[PDB]
Amino acid sequence: RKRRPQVKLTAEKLLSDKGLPYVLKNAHKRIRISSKKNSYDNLSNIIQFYQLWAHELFPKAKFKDFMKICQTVGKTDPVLREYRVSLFRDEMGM
Amino acid sequence: GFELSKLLQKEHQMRKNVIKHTSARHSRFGGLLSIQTPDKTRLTVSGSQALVDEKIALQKLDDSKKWNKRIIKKEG
Amino acid sequence: ALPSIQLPVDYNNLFNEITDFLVTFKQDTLSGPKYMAMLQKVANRELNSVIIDLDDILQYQNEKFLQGTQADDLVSAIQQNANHFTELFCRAIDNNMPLPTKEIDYKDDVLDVILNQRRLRNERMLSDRELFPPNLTRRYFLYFKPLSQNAISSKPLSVRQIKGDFLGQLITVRGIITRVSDVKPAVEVIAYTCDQCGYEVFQEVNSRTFTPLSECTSEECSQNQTKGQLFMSTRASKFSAFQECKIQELSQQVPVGHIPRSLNIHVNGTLVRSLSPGDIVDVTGIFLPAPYTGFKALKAGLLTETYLEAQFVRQHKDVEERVMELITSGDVYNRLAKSIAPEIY
DNA sequence: CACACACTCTCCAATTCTCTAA
DNA sequence: TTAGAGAATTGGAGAGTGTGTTTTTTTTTTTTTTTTT
Ligand SMILES: [Zn+2]
Repeated sequence: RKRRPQVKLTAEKLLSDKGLPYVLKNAHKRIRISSKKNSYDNLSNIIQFYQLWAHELFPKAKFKDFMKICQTVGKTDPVLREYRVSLFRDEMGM
Repeated sequence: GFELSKLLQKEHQMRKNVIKHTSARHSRFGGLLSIQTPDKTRLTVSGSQALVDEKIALQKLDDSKKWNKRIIKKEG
Repeated sequence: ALPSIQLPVDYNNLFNEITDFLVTFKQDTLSGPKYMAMLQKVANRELNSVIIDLDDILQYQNEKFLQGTQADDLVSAIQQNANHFTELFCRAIDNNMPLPTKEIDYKDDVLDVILNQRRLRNERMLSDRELFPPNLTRRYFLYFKPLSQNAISSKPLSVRQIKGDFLGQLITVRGIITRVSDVKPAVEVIAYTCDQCGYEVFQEVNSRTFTPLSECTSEECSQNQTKGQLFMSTRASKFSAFQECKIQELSQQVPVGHIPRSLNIHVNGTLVRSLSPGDIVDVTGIFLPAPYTGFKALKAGLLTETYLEAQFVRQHKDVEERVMELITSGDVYNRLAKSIAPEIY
């Protein structure tokens, strides 16, 4: 009957288990900065982790595109706001 | 002529960077890379340049994506 | 359009007779089971083709009739329609093939890696807090060897005796091999890699031509609505050696005032390069139509061209001591000369 | 004939624009 | 001033229409001109 609805980023995907919680678990281990490298290699070490994780969550879209989409969703969704403030409230509590 | 020369040295430096990104053998030579990733799983990318340069491999893996987000753009 | 009919055949019976034959049968009358021992050579990679002697299946049916259990006339099925039984015997073999007993050096092969990564990806996906076409993994070629005289596969035919009524049957053909192709790879299973989803998909080919896939259909590509691109990889494809030959009837067989007619023989797999031009040979094979495909199929009409799939080949035609057996008779020069063309006096 | 490619037509929903009240 | 509800425009799915495709090509006879027979 219909055309298939478009797959699109939303908190029900972006908040889900391999998702922001996967970043909070793995990134502090996998992303390493030093003045012993040039700035361009440090930037590449940051960007690798997020590029592979963005490919795992939403393989449809390029990395710059995924960033523009995350900006619009974090600006609009109240549940995503509630999750982010909840993370900061934990660090303030400690 | 000095002004032309300086500009040709800048275009030469750009083409040197393009040559450093280009195939050292022909278009059909066909070498194929698999990238292991966390969750112990594979992607695949073509071309001899991607085998040696991890950064080029990931750039090529993004370049091939067939989606684009629609852009938005703008009297006598 | 598509009616249906009651044929006196049941491939569920005959599949059970075939698997019951393969596991049971031993030619112990030559004094473990013959085809099991053969399949061990296949599983150890010491062997690359399985020859099924139709003359054995008689001894199977004879033993079963002597035990009073009516085996379902299997030779009269596989002479009468041999083509379909190449599929049934491969299914019956794969269901019964023993695990290897010699080391293979497994990781030297590509498909052992590809299919393992495909296995593990399915487990790590399906944790979630056929698998692929079996022809891809058949490392062996099946062939039938016909009845010796002891029945239509026994009687060798001249090329003109092969009427259209023989299509699908196992036949034996007598003639000269008049010309032979160089050996080329035919595809059987084409492996593609999706660029974006990193997932392997297989097309199986059963015609003179095929159409490539191009657009990904892996679960994880279509579920993510990602328009993945498929690229063909010859490294993971399965090919078979293909060689086309032409056979002509012998001068003795041609009736008075006619011209020597010919057939195309297709030889596939390990049986390749067993034929050479100017051989007089009996080729036994499965007689078939080669259906035109695409636009030519429409305009050619019902007039099917035809070929023979080779199955087995019969050519029509001590050293270090025998030179002493000459020398020790003596006068070798004059006797060797007198032995050049002895019919000329 | 029929089955792929080339190319146009049409509808539907997805995204962004614009206005209102919290 | 932020943020959320309602209005308009664009993308592309997918349905629909239309077109081209087999394909060969040496062989064998008959002739007319050059030259090597
Ligand atoms: Zn894919």
